[PDB]
Amino acid sequence: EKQKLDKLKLFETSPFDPLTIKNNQDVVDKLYATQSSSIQEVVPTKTFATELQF
Amino acid sequence: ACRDKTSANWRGYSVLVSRYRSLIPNELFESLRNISGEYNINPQDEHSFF
Amino acid sequence: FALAQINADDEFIGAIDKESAEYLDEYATLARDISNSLTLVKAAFGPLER
Amino acid sequence: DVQEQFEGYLREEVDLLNKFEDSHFKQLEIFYTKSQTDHVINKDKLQFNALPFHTTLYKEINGKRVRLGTLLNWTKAERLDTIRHESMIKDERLRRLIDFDYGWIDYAVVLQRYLDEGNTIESANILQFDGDFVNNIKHPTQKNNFLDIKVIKECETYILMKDDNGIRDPDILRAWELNSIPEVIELDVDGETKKFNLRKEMIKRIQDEAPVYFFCNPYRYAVANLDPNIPEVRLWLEYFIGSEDFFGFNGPNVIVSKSLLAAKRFEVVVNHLRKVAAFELDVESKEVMNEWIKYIMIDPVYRSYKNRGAFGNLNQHVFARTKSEGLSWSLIDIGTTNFELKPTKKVAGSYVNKFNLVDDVLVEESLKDLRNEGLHKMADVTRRMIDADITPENVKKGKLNRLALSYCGYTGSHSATAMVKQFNDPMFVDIVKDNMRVYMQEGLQKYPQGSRKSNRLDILFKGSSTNEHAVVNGRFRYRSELYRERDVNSSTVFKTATPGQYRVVKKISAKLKSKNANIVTHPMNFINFKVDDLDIVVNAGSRLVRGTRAKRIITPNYGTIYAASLMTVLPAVRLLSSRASNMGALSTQGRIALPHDVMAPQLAVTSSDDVSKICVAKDFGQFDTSQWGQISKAHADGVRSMKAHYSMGHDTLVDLDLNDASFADLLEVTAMSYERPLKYKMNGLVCESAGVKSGELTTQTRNTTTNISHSTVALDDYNNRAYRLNLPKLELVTDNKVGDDSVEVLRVVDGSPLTPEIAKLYVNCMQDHADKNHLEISAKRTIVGNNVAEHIKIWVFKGYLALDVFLDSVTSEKNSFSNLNYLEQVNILYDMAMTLMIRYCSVQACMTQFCNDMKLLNGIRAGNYTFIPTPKIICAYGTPEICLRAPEIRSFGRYLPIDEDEYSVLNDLVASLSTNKPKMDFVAQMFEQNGNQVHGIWLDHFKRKNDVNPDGGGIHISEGLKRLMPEYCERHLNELVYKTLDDKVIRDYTSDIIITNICKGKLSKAPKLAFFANFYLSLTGFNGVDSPYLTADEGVKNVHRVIGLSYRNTLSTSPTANVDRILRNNPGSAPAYLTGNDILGVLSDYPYQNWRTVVELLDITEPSATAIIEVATNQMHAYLADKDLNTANLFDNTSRTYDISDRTYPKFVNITSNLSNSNRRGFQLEAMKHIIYMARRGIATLANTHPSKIGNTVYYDY
Amino acid sequence: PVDARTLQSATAALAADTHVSMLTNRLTTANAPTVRAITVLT
Amino acid sequence: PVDARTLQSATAALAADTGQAVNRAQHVSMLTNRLTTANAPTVRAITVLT
Amino acid sequence: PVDARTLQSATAALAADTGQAVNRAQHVSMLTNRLTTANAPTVRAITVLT
Repeated sequence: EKQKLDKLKLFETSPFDPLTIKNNQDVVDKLYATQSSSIQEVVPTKTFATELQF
Repeated sequence: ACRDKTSANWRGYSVLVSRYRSLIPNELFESLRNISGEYNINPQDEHSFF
Repeated sequence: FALAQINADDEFIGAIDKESAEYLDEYATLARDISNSLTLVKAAFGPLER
Repeated sequence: DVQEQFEGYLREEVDLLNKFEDSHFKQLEIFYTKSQTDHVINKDKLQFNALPFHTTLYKEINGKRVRLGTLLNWTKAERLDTIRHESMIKDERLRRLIDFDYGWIDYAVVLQRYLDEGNTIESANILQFDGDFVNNIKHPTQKNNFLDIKVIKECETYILMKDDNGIRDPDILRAWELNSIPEVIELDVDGETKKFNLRKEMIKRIQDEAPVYFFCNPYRYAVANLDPNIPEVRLWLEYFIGSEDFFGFNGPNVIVSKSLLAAKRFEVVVNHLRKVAAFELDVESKEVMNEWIKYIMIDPVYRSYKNRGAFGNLNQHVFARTKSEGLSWSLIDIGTTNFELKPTKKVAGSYVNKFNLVDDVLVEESLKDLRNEGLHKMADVTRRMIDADITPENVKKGKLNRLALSYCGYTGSHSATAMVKQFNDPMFVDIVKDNMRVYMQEGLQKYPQGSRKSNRLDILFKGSSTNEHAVVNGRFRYRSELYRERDVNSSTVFKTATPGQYRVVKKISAKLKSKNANIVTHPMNFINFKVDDLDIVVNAGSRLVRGTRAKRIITPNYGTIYAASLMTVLPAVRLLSSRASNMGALSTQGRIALPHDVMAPQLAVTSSDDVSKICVAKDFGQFDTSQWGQISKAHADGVRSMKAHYSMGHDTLVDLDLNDASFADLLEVTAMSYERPLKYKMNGLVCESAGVKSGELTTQTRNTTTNISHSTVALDDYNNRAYRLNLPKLELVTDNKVGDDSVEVLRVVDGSPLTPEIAKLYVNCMQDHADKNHLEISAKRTIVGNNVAEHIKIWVFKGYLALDVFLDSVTSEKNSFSNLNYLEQVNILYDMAMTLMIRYCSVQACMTQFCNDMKLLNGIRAGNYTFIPTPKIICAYGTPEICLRAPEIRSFGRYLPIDEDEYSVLNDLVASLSTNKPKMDFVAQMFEQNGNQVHGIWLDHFKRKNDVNPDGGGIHISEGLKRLMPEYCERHLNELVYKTLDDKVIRDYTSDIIITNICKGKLSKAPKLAFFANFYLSLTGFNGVDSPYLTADEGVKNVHRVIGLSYRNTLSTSPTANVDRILRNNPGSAPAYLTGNDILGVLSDYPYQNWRTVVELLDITEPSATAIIEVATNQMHAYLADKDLNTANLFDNTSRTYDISDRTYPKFVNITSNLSNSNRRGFQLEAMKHIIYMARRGIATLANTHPSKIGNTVYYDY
Repeated sequence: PVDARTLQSATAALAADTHVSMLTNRLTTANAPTVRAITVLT
Repeated sequence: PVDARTLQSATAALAADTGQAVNRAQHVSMLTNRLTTANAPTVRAITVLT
Repeated sequence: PVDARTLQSATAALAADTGQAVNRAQHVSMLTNRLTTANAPTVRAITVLT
């Protein structure tokens, strides 16, 4: 019974929902690795992007 | 781009019109009119052709 | 935003025509029922006192 | 409190899953002995030996163990003598069964228990040879002018033709005792010919006519289901062990002992058992099926062929006079594509006004024939059902006759005889010519890319029966640590340096016969055309059908003619196939899936107070003879009429180059192919056709044009007669015309009710113009009415639907079931069960059938070991994730409350069950051994044209992009050729890899799920309308009542099909080899921000590029959802009948967050899954992305 | 007698001249003799 | 009866006239995300009655 | 006969001037989406006839 309560409290402990989490993760995933070295020198890293958006 | 394309490729179309105009006589030049309306162009073809 | 035009199919015209006949039968029947009830009240009941 | 009920239902689902898996293991505990050891996949260490005969493979994770499956080591077969052995078998009857083939051993000992129960079976009479057959063999030759038949030329085979001194229906194979004349003299022109009648009739006919290909091992199935105490099983045993009628299977073929068609009795009895169990037939139906199984056990196939005609005539008129009111639908908007089924009140008493032609004389004649055969009860029940009311039991009793016909299975006539039977008005020709001309004009206007010479190569690539093909020869070698020391022989398996590892080689030499491989390897055959190619012969194919319908013959066109047809006739077919919304019913596209939508006008007409509307159904048979001659030339002239619009042309046919020939020459060659007779060969018989020729991509157009002309002339003639003698006239409302089957609705102009005089006059067709035989056959073929209609095996009656019954999974053509991998077999069984549930089968019966089908699956066999995985792989990702009580909803197993560790291990198991390494290795070795196989024309044609740097912007070029990029195309092309070739060795290698990886403890890591969200439900109201599917299960009808029914306009389209349409509509914009699947995959690999750059590296011109980008942007959810599952064998009909589209999303899904379109649609389908699961029980719910009560104090809204 | 080929040829010719399914499908020659009777009388 | 027209033709113009981004959040997304045609017949019946 | 030159160069010039983006909805996309050259030869003939 505690697992259901924990899952429910997860909804209120943060302003995000799994739909929005997936939407946000669809933007920064594989973005940094795909670009060239020169462009990589002038774009944020994936961990940096996750820190900013979360 | 449309003005640039026409200003470059008009000479070829000018010769092509001249070749086919030589086939028709003057009476057909003065009389033939578009009536059936079968030769209509969709708007997609106008902007894609130019 | 998504307003759709109206197509008057032949079946729809027939559907309204059947409804037109039904409404007349309903209007005639209701008027007779009203008229009968008005006559019943006059003879069955009178004025009410306190 | 709906959420709590949903959670409880999911918990019940988990309980049912556990019970089902436990039952599967218990049942497998009897076929092989009790499991002897529990082998832990990772913790324990075993060296692949000293493992017992039966072992339970478990996996340990987070202090808990899960049950992966069972391993069987066939070296330690001694344990199997504990349950089955020759020592226990004692009765003299089963010794011969043991000696014939050991596979029956299990069943044998089971039978002995029945024999030790004291009950003994009695022998049955086997029907003997009827001598008149000897007069029915004809050996044609040039001396007799090939028996004066035009189609037959150069025949070296016997023909079974009807004769006065011969038995009726000579072609159909009869069950006969094998002690019939080994050698019989034949009276040919010389009279000295001798034919080994026994040899041919025993070898050729037992395989061509009556194939039996069980989905599982027939011995295992007989042990599992064929319980001796069942009366039908006892009756078959009387025919099986009594009189000593034996049969067996070797490889793919069947070997008989004393009686012909022995295996057909097995097929018939197992079909009886399964069909009776599935249909849940009432006691009266059980009695009539007892009668039928008794009547047709003598001859499994021929009796059905006798009663085909009577059964068809009786079934045509089922429910003709029904007093029941039935359903009701509105006729509003009936003449447009946007028609939908909507309820509308009808006044009672319309039954007397309705009328359907019955042709009673034929009905009584069929009844008398049925009595003569002895099928009295079936005749009586059919006669009752003719005039009975509407009820699911009543309609099952009506379709029970087709249920009876479905008993034989795959049966066909003699191949050569079938060939000879099948092969052998100016106003009409004018009308058909005009229709063909208008179709050709519309097709050429819609898709004109064929005429241009540049697009020809691309169209040819995108679009057989070619004489010459290339051959690949080589040896495929791989290392197996799975065999034994004894098996080592110098031919195949070699003992290597490693003590336990061997090297197995398999010698292959095969021809790349597929169309694509031949196109890439040998394009000169397809491109260059000589006149003589109109005279060469091409091999024909034969397809048997389920039931007792005539065998189908497929006659592909030659490669050059095929290319011409692709250039010229293909646009017309494509335009015919495309029907869209906002179009009139009597339009070119409108005139010519989901049964309710396609038959919607008829479904509305048959349930309506209006009596002016009539339904007329026409079926045309043996019209190839009518197709011969004038109308073939009319089609040719209709095709020729388009040559006036293309300048360059020649007077007569000449040899041409496809990419240089003017369109007039291609049109003329297509006309010649249409009108000239074409020669085809099979089994040493060659025949010529001047009619439809059964040429692919062309039959539909010609047949529907002929049917349209027929309908037009018939309606005009009826109007003329109605003017001559005063009668109300008719007017065509809508029509549907597929193949040779047509159904149209005609409205009386003045609104007078339909009269039997009107129906009789319309049926009479060409009166006083043709012979009375035409009138009689027209009366027998067509039907006209207001109550019942039929079209493509769909039976509509008073606003209700009925599907067909000839569909099962036990016996299949070409035994292809036994070739596919485990997951493909599971998918095939699941799909067949689903399509069954929509028609006559409930969840209880269909699910029991599905579980029994699962319990008998062969399992992964490699070397001398066998793996039977857990049955809980259904809910796992990769297989259709299903809950047992709601099987229609795919990919619903994720939401079930399975333990996280258990679900993870199951996902890894199912992921490891399928691998792609063997195919890559096979292709690589074939390339290294045989070299390049692509022609130089395709090498030079596929070159970079967009003038873009291959390096790109310096971005990371993944493996797929390098595969599909033009500069590396050649190698990629070769792979395609080698992906064409299919052989045993790839799947044996796959099984070996699976076994080694499983036992060694290596589980493939399952891919992540694209979409997953828990949706919380609340109550709401109903939206749908009651289901016309009366026979369907209660859950599906409840779903139809809650959500609604779908339609072809509103049906969603797969993204791959959309990308394919975009690529095909704009040839030359993208390379021809590129398919929608590859582009979609490579886009799904990269982030969308760089997607444009990607389409620049694939050399995609702008018109295709922008559309592909838009499709990927809006429809990536569909590709990501089905990325890990091969949906080639999944046609979810029941899932498609539901209305899951934009029309029902707002009423059932509430998403407030701001998301992209693809993610939004994916989450909408996720919510729809919960909605459908709840609605299966008649409760309409609304899904939300947030709980209503997070805390005991707080309550949430919106 | 009324010949249906003339109607088909006329529809085919006008279809190429100008979609025309707005009226082309609705054309039926069922009541030709009656209208001809009225034309002569008028 | 009414004609059947896909909302994409009208939504494409609305997206182009404004600025629609698959990543940004704007007011135009709020209007378009809740475009429903499910209750069209009821509203159509309301319009006639008014 | 006509020459066969890919319009990728013209599209890139048009794309750069309009600043076309994959993730937005602009009017340049609607022009770019439907550049069909399938019906080009018929329009070419019409041009000469005029």
